[PDB]
Amino acid sequence: MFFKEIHHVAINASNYQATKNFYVEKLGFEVLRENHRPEKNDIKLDLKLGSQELEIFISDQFPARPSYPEALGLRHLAFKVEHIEEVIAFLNEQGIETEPLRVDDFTGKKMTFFFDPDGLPLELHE
Amino acid sequence: MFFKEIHHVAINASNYQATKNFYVEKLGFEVLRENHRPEKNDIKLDLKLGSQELEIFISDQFPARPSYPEALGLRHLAFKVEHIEEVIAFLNEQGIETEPLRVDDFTGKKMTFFFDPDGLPLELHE
Repeated sequence: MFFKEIHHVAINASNYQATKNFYVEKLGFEVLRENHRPEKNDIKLDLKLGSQELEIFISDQFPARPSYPEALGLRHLAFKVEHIEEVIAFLNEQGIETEPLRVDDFTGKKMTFFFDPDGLPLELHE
Repeated sequence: MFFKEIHHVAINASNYQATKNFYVEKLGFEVLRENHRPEKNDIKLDLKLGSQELEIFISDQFPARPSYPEALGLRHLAFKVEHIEEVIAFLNEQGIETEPLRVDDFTGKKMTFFFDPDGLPLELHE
């Protein structure tokens, strides 16, 4: 059982104000810590919602997330929701677009995607 | 509280046997589902450990994970451990190399990284 528990997921983002507007203001993560790493040269923003932790490294040095084809490594992060329509409505009201609703090919449960300011796919799944 | 709970994290991997050897056999994830998507053309492997779910898309179409610099998007996945030395020993015994142990710059807790077969950074953090 060494690998049963996630400490955090880390994300690379391009712009500080975009990151606060999206993750903190809209998604409702709270700031745990914020520190500027002069050497690196970035901002490290740790965010908490519930027992979940999200670590965001912010820098204009990162090129675009590969697509068509996507690259090896982490692809997307999915959130479990109780009733997907209300979450979609909430996001749309905040100016966050969502893909049309569909069902999972192998499970039959509702799902869709929205995207962070740098185009990171974020899934909603019932 | 819409975004408080992770349904899963998705990973792109290059090789099927490498993926089973690493995630299932060594890390101890169990197979939840496995399906071949002819259209796509990949294998979708869903894995479960505890309440955690990991979705792995396996295909030789994905190019290398960007580094130097890393790209925008998901960067790494971190596991919470109780006593890091034993987890490191376990990994090393399974032929999985770990970076030298250090402490987190802002928290003082022990951490290190190991890497999946395609070079995805995976963190251990106390």
